[PDB]
Amino acid sequence: FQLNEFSSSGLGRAYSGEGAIADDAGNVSRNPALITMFDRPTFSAGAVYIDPDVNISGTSPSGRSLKADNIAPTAWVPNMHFVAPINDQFGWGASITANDLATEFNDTYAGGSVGGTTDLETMNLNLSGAYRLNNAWSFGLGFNAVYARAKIERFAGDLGQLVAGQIMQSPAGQTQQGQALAATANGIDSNTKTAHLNGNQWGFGWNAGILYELDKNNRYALTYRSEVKIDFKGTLNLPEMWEVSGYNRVDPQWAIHYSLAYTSWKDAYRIALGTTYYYDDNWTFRTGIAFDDSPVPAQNRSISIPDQDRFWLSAGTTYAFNKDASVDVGVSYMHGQSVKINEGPYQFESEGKAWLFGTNFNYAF
Repeated sequence: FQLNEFSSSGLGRAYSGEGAIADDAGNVSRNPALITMFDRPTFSAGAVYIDPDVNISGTSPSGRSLKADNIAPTAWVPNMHFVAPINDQFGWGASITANDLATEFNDTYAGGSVGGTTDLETMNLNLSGAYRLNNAWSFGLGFNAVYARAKIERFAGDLGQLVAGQIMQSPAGQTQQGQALAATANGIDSNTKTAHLNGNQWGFGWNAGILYELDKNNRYALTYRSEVKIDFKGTLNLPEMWEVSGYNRVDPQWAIHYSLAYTSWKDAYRIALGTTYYYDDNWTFRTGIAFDDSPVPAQNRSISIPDQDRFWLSAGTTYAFNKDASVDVGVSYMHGQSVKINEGPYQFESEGKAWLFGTNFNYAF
C-alpha cells in the first residue's frame, strides 16, 4: 500500500512531476540527479497529517454484520531532507521519509479472520550522490535502508458459526455426535486469536535518476526505484518503481509539472498533473490532480489493506520569509472507489476517502 508523502510541497501539487521540480530540498528523495540543481546547502523538514475515513459493510452468511466504521486511524508522517553541493560537478543528500499503513477492526468482528488489526510502518533512510555531466545532463544514485515494523492480528470471527451451520445442514446434523460437533464449532469465541505476528526488520535497495535540462526553465526525468527485501520473522516487498516527469516554467509567474509512474509488485500506474503559480517574492501557490490505478486485482483485494483506484485534489502555498527561509502548507483530499471485496467466505463493500494536511520548513545556509 505505499504511496509516498515525502513533502508538504509535493502534497500541495498532488505530487506531480516530483522528479523534475526542485524548488526545495524535498525532491532529491525522488530523483537524486536533482542534487545538481542546488547552489548551496538546503534543508527541509516537516510532517503530513493523514485523516482517513475507511468503512466496510455487508453481511456474513452466518447472519452477523460485517459493518466496521472508520477502520483506518489518523496518522502523522514526518519528513526531513538535506542537500548540499560538494563540488562543481558533484553533490550529495540524505533524507528520512516514512509510510504508515493502519487498519483496525474490533476483535469481536464477524469478519475477524481477515479483519483484526494490521499495522505496517515504514521508515526510509536515504543517502545519495549526484554527478552533473554538463549543462543538460545529471545522474544521481541513492542507497536506501528501510525499517519495517509490521504487526498482524487475526481472529476467528463467525467461522465456527459457519462450520456449525454447515454441519447442521449435512446428514450429520442429526446425531448426538453431529450436533455436538456443530455445537463445539459454534462455541468458538469470535475474538479467539487465530493469527499473531509482529516484527521489526530492515530492507535495502537503491534508486537512480537521470535529469535532462532544456534550459533553466524546462527539465525532464526518468527515475528507477529498486525492489526492497524485508524478510520478516514474527515477507513484505516494496515493488520496483519507474517514473517519468517533466517541469515547464512557461512564464515568470507560471510553471507546469507532471509525471507517470509504474509499479510492478501485479501492475499499477500513477498519473499526476499540476501547476505552480509564483505570485511574487514572498508567495507561491500550487494545485494538483492525480490518479493511481490499483495494483491488486479484483479478487486479491482485502478489507485489511485499504487500496483501490484513488483520485487526488490538492492545493498549497509557500511563504518565503526572505531568501533562505520558507514555510510550505499543503492540503489534499483523496477519494477511493467504492469496491466490492470477496475475501474468504465473506463479501464486503469498501469505500474510503481521506484528508491530508502538511507543513514543511525550508532553509538554505
